[PDB]
Amino acid sequence: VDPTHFEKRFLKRIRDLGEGHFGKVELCRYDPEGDNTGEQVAVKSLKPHIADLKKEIEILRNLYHENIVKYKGICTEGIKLIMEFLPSGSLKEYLPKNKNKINLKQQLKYAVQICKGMDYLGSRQYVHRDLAARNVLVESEHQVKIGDFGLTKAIETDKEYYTVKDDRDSPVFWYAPECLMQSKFYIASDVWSFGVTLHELLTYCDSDSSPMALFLKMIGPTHGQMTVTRLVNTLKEGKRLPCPPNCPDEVYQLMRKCWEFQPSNRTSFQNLIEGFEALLK
Amino acid sequence: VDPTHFEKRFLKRIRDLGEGHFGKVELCRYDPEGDNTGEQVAVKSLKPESGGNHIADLKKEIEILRNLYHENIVKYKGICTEGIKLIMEFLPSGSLKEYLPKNKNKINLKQQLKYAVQICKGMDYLGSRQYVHRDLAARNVLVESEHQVKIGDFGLTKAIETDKEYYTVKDDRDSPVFWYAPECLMQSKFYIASDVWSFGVTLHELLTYCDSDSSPMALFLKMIGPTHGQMTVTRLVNTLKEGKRLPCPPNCPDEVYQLMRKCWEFQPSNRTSFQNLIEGFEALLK
Ligand SMILES: N#CC[C@]1(n2cc(C(N)=O)c(NC(=O)C3CC3)n2)CCN(Cc2ccc(-c3ccccc3)cc2)C[C@H]1F
Ligand SMILES: N#CC[C@]1(n2cc(C(N)=O)c(NC(=O)C3CC3)n2)CCN(Cc2ccc(-c3ccccc3)cc2)C[C@H]1F
Repeated sequence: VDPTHFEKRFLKRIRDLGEGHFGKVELCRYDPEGDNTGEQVAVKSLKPHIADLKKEIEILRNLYHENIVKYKGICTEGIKLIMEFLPSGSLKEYLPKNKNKINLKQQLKYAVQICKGMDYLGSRQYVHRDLAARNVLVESEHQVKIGDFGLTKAIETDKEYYTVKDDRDSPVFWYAPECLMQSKFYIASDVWSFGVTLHELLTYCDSDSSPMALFLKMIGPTHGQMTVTRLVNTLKEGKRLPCPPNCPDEVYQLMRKCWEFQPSNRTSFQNLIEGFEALLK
Repeated sequence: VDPTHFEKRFLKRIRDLGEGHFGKVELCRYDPEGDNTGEQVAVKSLKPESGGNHIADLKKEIEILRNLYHENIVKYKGICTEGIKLIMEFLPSGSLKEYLPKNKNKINLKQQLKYAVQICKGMDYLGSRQYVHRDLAARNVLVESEHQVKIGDFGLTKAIETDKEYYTVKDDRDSPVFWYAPECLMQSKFYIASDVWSFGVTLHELLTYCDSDSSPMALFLKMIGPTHGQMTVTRLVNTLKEGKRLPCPPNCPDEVYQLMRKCWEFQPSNRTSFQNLIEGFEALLK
């Protein structure tokens, strides 16, 4: 028996956790004993792309970090990715419900954990391209994990970026200028996405203060197919998301270094970890 | 009796000529005698909707066209008030988009260059009156006769303020991005030289007899990708930055293609003028 092989006949659907256009993530029970005592797992599968999900599987099987969601295995007929289930869900779900428990100190410790997960990923020569609050899972009050790698790409040795073609469905309000303007993704482009994710965490992921809501207030909600060129315009003019309410100026200044127009300027994840760790002393 | 006053009770709707998000142009017969001998007219009006004010903009459109008089600009006839309507002459040949694909055998390069000249004289007259058109495309160039075209729609036209070089726009929902200059796509600024860039695209259309498989949209999408959705425009700006342009139309002589390329200099300041284009074409026609 291979402990990473899940047989389809024992993988019982409970409900949907999420979807995109091409597939979904379901809560299942792997129940070989047929008595409802089996472990709960999160199962990623395609709608009736296959190559890309195989690639995603091979990336996560080989990532080992306490701030990256655990790979458990595969179900093969078509293929399914089996992951650990984190019943608290994402920061987008958990923060609005737990404001009274989660103070600034705990927000700064989630930020450090996200930076350590991201720095580990970058050390393996990967660019995530989708870092947002909806992709950061809560293991417990004290610990978060990056929970999805559906857009993750390898940077070739000697090169600094990966160029993307499949850019329909881009999370434009989290993207660095070089990503919007030229579809180039650097480690520095995840640093920019981390700054937006930090902004979300410090707003307790409220909908009315989302990066999208706030950017649309800046450029206009009408606009349509001109939305991204107007966004690049306002980033060009030097404008950024505003300081979250109640956020100390020195936390805001670490955030702002994620958002230097030029990738080569921007802070590293290691510098961010040292900046936050200084504020927690 | 005001001859520019059309009474609703005599304005008989025939069919739709065109539609936009907020309004339409319709073929009507103005038939006061009630025996179907009255004149056919093209009638611009708003869909019942309206709001962010379509009505104010349509009344501005009417005041712009009422006061334009040029043989290469469609004729104002009047208004109908009831939700106002803009009454214009009807040109049964329609736009270059309808007429050229049906008349390839009759319209040779000499006739194409004469049409180019007549659009440029129309446009030069509009720029002389301090207006920026912002929608110059073959679908907006009407055919009077095999020998004469007229600019037939002014729905986006704007006044450049005195002492100013451009107009900046805010409602850019529904922009004809494949006809737009870099300064238009990047910063929603519209110069006289922006209408020169749109003219170049319009010339390309005329030289391809408006075939749909050779349209500016069809050919740009083949360069950048028919995919892309919301990223289409930033990919287009990228393509233009890198110096790529619509290719020479089949059978187009290089000397005509060179006049078209001077329309498409990246900086507005480096583009040819309408009076330069007229001179260029007239040199080729001698
Ligand atoms: N991260 C995170 C968030 C997700 N998550 C994961 C868990 C978990 N492991 O416990 C979870 N836990 C809950 O919610 C607990 C409160 C109940 N949530 C995982 C992502 N999906 C979105 C999505 C869906 C499909 C595809 C896809 C599939 C195939 C091809 C191409 C794309 C991409 C992304 C959303 C969430 F399911
Ligand atoms: N030019 C030109 C082309 C048009 N045209 C005009 C004629 C004509 N005069 O004979 C015509 N003649 C034919 O076709 C002859 C073959 C049968 N065609 C005029 C433009 N519309 C498009 C359109 C429609 C509404 C609005 C609008 C309205 C209100 C608010 C906001 C927008 C904007 C643009 C398309 C054509 F009707």
